[PDB]
Amino acid sequence: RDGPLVLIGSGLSSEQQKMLSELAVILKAKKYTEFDSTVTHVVVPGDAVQSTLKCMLGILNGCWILKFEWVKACLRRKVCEQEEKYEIPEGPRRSRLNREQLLPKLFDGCYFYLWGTFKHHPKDNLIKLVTAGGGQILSRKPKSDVTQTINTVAYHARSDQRFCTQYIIYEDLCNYRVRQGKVWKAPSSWFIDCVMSFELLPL
Repeated sequence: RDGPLVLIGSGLSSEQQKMLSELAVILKAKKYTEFDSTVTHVVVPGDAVQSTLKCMLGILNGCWILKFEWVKACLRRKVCEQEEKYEIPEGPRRSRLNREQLLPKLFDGCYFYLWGTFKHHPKDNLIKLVTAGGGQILSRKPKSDVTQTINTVAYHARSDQRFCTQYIIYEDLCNYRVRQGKVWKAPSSWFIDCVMSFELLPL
């Protein structure tokens, strides 16, 4: 049997947030305001999925990512309603079936060096996401000592990305030869897009 649900809201209204907490006590579960691996459900306000850290952490966690009409229906009925109808399609579903099937994490076998400055999605956010996605953080800019001898494969790679698993992530002007050796150059937008689609996208 399942543990009690652990819910969280992302980009929710103030009313929607009151409504959500009213469900938690009714469904006899916790509601959180900060994301944790124990979170079962992430509720978004609309239908589009949000590029917030919580929604992203939830996708990598294989959580239900559901429209707010789910909470409405739950309060309306005072039951846990079945989630699929409210699930946000594409990446979140993909990720949840990956979790349910015990398949490896999105960035499994991959390594990431975060180069330069990050405004849009800060650096600490990126670190959290590489770690939540089963990826590893390179503390040094990859050149050719450890670089060739890294011999992992990436499950979610289609592709040279299967076995060239190291990434220099940038936001700033990075002129270039997208791959040199086992190391790719990729903008953070590519990384974010991977997470939102639950996909190791081609470069």
